[PDB]
Formats: sequence, structure tokens, C-alpha cells
Amino acid sequence: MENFQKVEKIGEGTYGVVYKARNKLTGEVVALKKIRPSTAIREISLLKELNHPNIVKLLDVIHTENKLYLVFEFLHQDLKKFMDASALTGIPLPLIKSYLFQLLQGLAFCHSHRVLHRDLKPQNLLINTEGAIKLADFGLARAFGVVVTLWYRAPEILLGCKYYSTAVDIWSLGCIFAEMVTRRALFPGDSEIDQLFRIFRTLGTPDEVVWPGVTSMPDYKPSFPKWARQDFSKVVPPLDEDGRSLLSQMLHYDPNKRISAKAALAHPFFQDVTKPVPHLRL
Ligand SMILES: NCc1ccc(CNc2ccc([N+](=O)[O-])cc2C(N)=O)cc1
Repeated sequence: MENFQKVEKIGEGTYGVVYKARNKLTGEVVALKKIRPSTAIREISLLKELNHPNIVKLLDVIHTENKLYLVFEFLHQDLKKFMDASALTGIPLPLIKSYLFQLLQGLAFCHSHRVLHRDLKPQNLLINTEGAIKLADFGLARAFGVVVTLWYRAPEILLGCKYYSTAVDIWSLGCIFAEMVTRRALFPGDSEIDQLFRIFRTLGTPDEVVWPGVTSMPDYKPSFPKWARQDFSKVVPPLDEDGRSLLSQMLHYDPNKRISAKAALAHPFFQDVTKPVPHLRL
């Protein structure tokens, strides 16, 4: 890429190295990802049309010299860094609420267009000085696929389900909502089984009553220990009942009972939502 001046290396993405770069001709500042399949090309190309204010814009898909580069809209900070920076005092509830509401709008939009993220985490939620938050890397997982953080993975994925549904994104977002509130990851597993068991220890080992079909999942074992569900008021204190109610619906075990993004937007928790200005030190 002789058409971009590398300004800085902003990460080691899931697919490749990412650079903050400036377009020599336009002056535009972008995030350039070097990806390490014509099916992938056509699919990625479709994402260029998936435009929404809460979705990081995919500006270009460059396939030259038999290499693949994705050019994305640039934002100055991610939520993981913001949460660390706000760890001492915590992100104020009004801003947590604004961010959750905006992320749900982004999910509702993508899901309505049959596009899933599949790997939502604080690191791919980007923020700016105007109080906006945007989802990055939507659709890349399906376009490709095959240390990885497991903290936000839905249980159906951990249990080996081969077909993901929009519900996996709602689960991840619920885990992020909980982390913004408590200032600690909800389920910081360090292996697939530790991740699964951490979920079970908090929400109870699932059974056929709460999750019809769970015992027939590919990686389900009757030998799983049976833990009782913890009182929800102990999981994300001191979040209010509107917040706990919404979170509980985002963390239902059965993907089909899990609340949709569209339905979550209507939850009473958002009755007083506003759009505060975060304090960003760049
Ligand atoms: N102080 C460096 C710095 C610059 C920008 C960001 C947030 N922004 C991103 C992070 C990762 C990535 N990434 O593709 O891995 C992209 C962006 C993007 N689109 O702007 C975080 C840190």
C-alpha cells in the first residue's frame, strides 16, 4: 500500500495487523487491516453496504497483489481502554445506558439485515468524543472464521452448536453491560471448559427445563457438575431492577428465549436514556 502512510500500529487484530493510516490523496485518516477465497471477497464486499451510525464503516475492500486489506472508518479509542481508564470511579450509569442503547441499535440494524457479529468484546466497540459508540468487525467472522478471548462467548457456541443465531450477539453484549457496571469481567474463563463452568456457576447448570434441547448439544456431557443458580442481585450489584431485568433477558440460556436487540430497545431500563459526553483523554 503505497497509497497510505502508516501513522501508527494500533493492534494485532484477529485476522492481521492493523495500522492507523492516512490516505495520501484524500488526507482521510483510516484504520487499515492487513488480512492474513472469492467467497470471502464477495461476502466482505456486501458489508460495504451495511452502513449505520453505530457500525464502524467499511470504506474499502482492496484485493490487489493477491493480498487483502480492509479500510475502516477510524475512531480514537476502544471500550476496553475506556473501561480501564474509568476503573477507579466507574463509567457513570447515564453513559453506560447510552452506550448500551446505541450498541443495541447497531445490533438491531445488522440483525435485521441478517448479519451477525459473533465475536463482540470491549476491544471492538469503538468510541469518540461526541458520545457515540460503534461496533467494529461485523460480519467478518462469517466471511472467514476457522490468545482468543472466550469471555463473551454464548453458551450454545461453547456447547458446540454449529449454527449461530443473532442471540449470540445479545449474550456477548449482556456480558459487556455487566462488566461496565461492576468494573470486572462477568465470566473471565481461560479455557473453553473454564468459560462454560464459570457461566454455570453463576447462572446455574442448564437443564431441559430452562433450555429445551441442551442435553443433546454436541459438546454437552451428562457429567457436567450441577451448580445452583445464583441470586441475580449478587451478580451485578448495585445495578437497579430495571437493569437487572434487562440483563437477565440478555443472558437467558435458551437462544430462542434470549431478548432481541429490537425488543431490548423497548425495555423500561431505557425510559430515561440520554446521550452524555464522555471524558476522553486522547
Ligand atoms: N492510541 C492508539 C489507538 C488508536 C485507535 C484505537 C481505536 N480504534 C481501532 C482499534 C483497533 C482496530 N482494529 O482493526 O484492530 C481498528 C480501530 C479503528 N477502526 O479506528 C485505539 C488505540
